[PDB]
Amino acid sequence: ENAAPAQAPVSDRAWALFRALDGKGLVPDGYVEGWKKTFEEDFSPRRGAELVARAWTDPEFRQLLLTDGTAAVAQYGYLGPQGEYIVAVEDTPTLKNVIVCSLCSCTAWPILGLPPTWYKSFEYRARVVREPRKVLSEMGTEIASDIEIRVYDTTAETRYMVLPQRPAGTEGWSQEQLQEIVTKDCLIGVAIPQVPT
Amino acid sequence: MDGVHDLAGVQGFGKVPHTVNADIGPTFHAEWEHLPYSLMFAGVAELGAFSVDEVKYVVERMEPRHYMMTPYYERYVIGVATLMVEKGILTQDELESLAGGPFPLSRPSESEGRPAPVETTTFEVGQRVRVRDEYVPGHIRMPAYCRGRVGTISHRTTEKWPFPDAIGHGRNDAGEEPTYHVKFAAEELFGSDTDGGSVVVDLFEGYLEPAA
Ligand SMILES: [Cl-]
Ligand SMILES: [Cl-]
Ligand SMILES: [Fe+3]
Ligand SMILES: [Mg+2]
Repeated sequence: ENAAPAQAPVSDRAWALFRALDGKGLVPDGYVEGWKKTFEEDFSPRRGAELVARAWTDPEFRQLLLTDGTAAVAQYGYLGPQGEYIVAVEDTPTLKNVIVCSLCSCTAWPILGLPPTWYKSFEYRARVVREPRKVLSEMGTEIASDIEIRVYDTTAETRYMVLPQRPAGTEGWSQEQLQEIVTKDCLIGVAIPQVPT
Repeated sequence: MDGVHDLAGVQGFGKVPHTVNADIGPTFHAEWEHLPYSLMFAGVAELGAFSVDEVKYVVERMEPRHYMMTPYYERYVIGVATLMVEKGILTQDELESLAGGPFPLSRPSESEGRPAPVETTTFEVGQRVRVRDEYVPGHIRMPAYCRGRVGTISHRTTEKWPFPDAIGHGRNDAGEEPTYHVKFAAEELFGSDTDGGSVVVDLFEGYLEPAA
């Protein structure tokens, strides 16, 4: 009762799916290898970090990013699959934003990178919408009681990025310096950018 | 579909398996893991055989215990394989022959889907809306925690998309609708049993109605 079904090893199943389609001429030459390269090298949270650093140092761009995220991202050429309609959400001294896909995994791939395993976990998908404060605490991020937490559930085609607050101690940093502290988890919203001593 | 995939609000899970900024390792942790997404895109863009919506739904159609014990990328191997069989592109026999063993698929759909609603309302930022108190056995992009609940519009998209409940079943009558960022107070969704502030759900126009 309740037992798993018999299954061939997953690698064998996945490659069987490839070979069945490839052997019918349905998969162009180099196709999956091209996607692998896009997913590994192009889709990256370094892009979202570039956008945050620009916003932090350019009020005009900040305004654009917050009002028409698609247009702002397009300036950099970073629209793409799973990242065609972008909304950036602003953290403030009284608001912390956090993103999830409770139904599956949806993520702004081109600017955040493909989601990490933990983001797709049942634990995150079930819990962050109901107890985000405790989830973030457990993960290492304490959000004070004076701060409303707002969870965006990625249920349609909007693809989100968080614009975190800029920490003290970074005044006058270059865009490159600022980018370094905007991590993937800052863009998802579970982390706050950290400044070293 | 009120499946086990509709996890938001479920209680009893443990810690999220991450601490902030920890090493997540490479993008792909096994040499096959780029295949499900790549082959999904082959199906959508190259073959024209199915939509991304149909992929979301076929994963929802995994047998529930099977869903719960299957790693993420494997669910999409299963789902894309299933669609290829259902669409007549591949056979389960050839998949199992190539795999050298069993390759169970998602279960058949129990709904033909439904059309884009004929009667909907264009909402404005600041307006109060209720999520329609409806039950859809097939695909729907409405997590049950918001069914029947009231919130306020934060955004109306400037683009429109096919209605999931139709295109997720390969129907011809998905039309197009904008979606709305609907902000709900945490207490509206979970009463006293929440530690959050607000939750914003991105809801197709056809899931919404004016609040009373
Ligand atoms: Cl209560
Ligand atoms: Cl209506
Ligand atoms: Fe998702
Ligand atoms: Mg349910």
